[PDB]
Amino acid sequence: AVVWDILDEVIREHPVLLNRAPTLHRLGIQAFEPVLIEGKAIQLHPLVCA
Amino acid sequence: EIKELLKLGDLPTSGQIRLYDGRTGEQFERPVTVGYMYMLKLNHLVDDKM
Amino acid sequence: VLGLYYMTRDCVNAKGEGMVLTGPKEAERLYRSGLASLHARVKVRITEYE
Amino acid sequence: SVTEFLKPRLVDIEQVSSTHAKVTLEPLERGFGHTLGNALRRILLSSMPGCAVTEVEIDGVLHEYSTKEGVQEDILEILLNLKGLAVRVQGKDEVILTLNKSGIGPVTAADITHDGDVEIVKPQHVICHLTDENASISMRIKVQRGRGYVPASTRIHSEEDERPIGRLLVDACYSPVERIAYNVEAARVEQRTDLDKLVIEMETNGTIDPEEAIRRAATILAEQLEAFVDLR
Amino acid sequence: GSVTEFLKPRLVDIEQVSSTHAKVTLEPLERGFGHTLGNALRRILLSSMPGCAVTEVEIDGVLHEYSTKEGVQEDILEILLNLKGLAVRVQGKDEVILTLNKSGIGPVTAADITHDGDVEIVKPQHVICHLTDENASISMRIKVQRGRGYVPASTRIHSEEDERPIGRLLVDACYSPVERIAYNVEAARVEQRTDLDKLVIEMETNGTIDPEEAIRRAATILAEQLEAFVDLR
Amino acid sequence: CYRILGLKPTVIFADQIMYTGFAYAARSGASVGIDDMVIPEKKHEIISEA
Amino acid sequence: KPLVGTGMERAVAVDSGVTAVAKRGGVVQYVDASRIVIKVNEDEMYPGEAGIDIYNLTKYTRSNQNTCINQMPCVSLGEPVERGDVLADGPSTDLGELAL
Repeated sequence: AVVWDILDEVIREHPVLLNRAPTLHRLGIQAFEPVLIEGKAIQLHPLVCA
Repeated sequence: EIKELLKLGDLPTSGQIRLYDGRTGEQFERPVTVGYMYMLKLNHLVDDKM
Repeated sequence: VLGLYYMTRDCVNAKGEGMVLTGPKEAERLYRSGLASLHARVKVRITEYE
Repeated sequence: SVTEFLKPRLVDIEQVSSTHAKVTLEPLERGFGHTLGNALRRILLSSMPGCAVTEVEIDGVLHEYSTKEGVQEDILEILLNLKGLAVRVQGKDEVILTLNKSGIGPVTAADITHDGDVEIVKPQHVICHLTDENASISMRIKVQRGRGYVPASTRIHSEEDERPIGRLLVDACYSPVERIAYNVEAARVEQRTDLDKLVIEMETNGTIDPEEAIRRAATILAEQLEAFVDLR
Repeated sequence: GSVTEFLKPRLVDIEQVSSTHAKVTLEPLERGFGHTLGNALRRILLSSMPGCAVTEVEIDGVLHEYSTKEGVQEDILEILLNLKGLAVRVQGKDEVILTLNKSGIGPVTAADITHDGDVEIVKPQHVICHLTDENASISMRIKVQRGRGYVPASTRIHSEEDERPIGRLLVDACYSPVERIAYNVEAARVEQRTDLDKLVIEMETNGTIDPEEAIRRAATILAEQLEAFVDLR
Repeated sequence: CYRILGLKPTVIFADQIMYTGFAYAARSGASVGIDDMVIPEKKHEIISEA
Repeated sequence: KPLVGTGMERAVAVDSGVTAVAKRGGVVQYVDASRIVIKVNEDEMYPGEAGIDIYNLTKYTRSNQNTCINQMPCVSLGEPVERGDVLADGPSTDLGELAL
């Protein structure tokens, strides 16, 4: 459990880069603040999909 | 023929029924197409992808 | 887009047509109470800024 | 225990103003956020007791679409302003107030004839604007105690043809709640992800504070449930 | 008069169409409270009703669910799936061990389970398996425990009970006894008054909960949840 | 909004637009049924004339 | 089974050898999760023959795609069986119909 608390501490304001191939233009890679979620699927904001 | 088979089952001919939101109990403002569809699981499982 | 479009459309005769509203808050109250439809043509007091 | 549930341990109140408050409760059992929020929202919108202005008579006005000289606002805007009048009455179930004034400038709630059993929340509230020294306004307003919101279109009946000249009908905003909204977000307790956090954004007239409104709505619901509860 | 004095509902009638299907009538209800109570009670009933479910099964000669037993028509996995649907009402314990010994050709159903005095089988006809040989015998030991909600075995292993033997099989537990909840609001012409309403709640369950007890438990849960709002600063 | 008010109000506006659109699309109960594909009654005679 | 099918489900399920198809009619004499024993009809067995057909079912074997291949009986003791009848359902088969 303390490992999970540490992980919550380390990701607080640490951005991560999300990239979808093909990276046709520079919006193909964008930074997001990660919120830790259960499950194995990345959750993407609907407005960035376009 | 689909309409007649629905009529035999006492179901609406249009294929749309009045649904209620379980979160609030409120009626959805328009009738909704509710039926049965045959769905598949396509071997592209996330736990093989993560 | 569909939800905003459905929100911002008008109907010729709708529940609560012709009401005069103190502001947007009263419109929200009337809608959630079921006393008025989203498409009801009404006169609403609006404060805007420039 | 199978009969033991999670009762909120973190309660936060953010007072944006004396009338606006944001109340956040966590943690809640999965789905309890929507249940509690929607129940409270319905009770606050449609069942909260309160006092509001219902009928208005103006001397120079015969119908709601009649014009009057000396008043900047049309009669419809005056009716809206009277809808915005927050008033609380002690003991009495129905009161009638009289407003007479002459003078260039705003005609506000502070000009209404005072009654010991009636209290006005915002004297600064503007009822109309008088445009000339040769202009006078005289009106009689009716304040009743009721629940929720009853539009004037519900009360316009041929059975009420007893209405004399100029008995204008005003939407009755009995409930103090001006806006009630709720949002449900995620919460966790020891990596127990499936939990609910409830955020309640409440704005009310100055009749009662938002916290008092929430307490009264919860009291109403609990009293409704009392005949089925088998515990303390 | 008495605008602030709401009328309080009571359980006026309970109708039981079948052992699994019932209707409960609440009356009287002020305008608008019928829908509020109906939806709140529906959510609470579908989410939080206690019940008993099968959790573990031990069958002699069976090491894992991905195997077959000679003389038994069904695979062990299908036997466990059938056992997942067993409706058991336990009177005074949160866990109980049931025994099922059967021999000879024929269906093996819930009526064949050796019964404790404080265990009731709602549906004896429930088929557990089929024996297809005269020399075939089934000896089974079932663990039924009381719980709330849906607890899959994958999450159940988090209990970390050390050294579970090989022949022990875990069944996903669906403790909820309710299956379908509907509510209708009608006009209740009572007390020489016209604006009162009546709430009819129709419930289909597995037959392991008294409908009145379920309604009262839902109301109790709702009241306990509201206690935080009533007392808030 | 971006040209008049800048970046931060635009981001908040975009999030609120998304939330409102999703909520009211859900409340609308918009659905596609077989009866929504309305065929003109003039179609058959147009085909015959052609 | 698909409630809305096209009628080709039976052919796909039978022509593919995932199902145990009865090669001779008769009455099923023994059933369990792994074996089906059929007593062949008198007018259908050859001279000097035991008149019994044994079908051994595939239980929980690995597919090429690491999925499960399992055959389950769809018949019960004493039930008549004709030539071409499906005796056991294979993966994605329900009573001899393709069930994807």
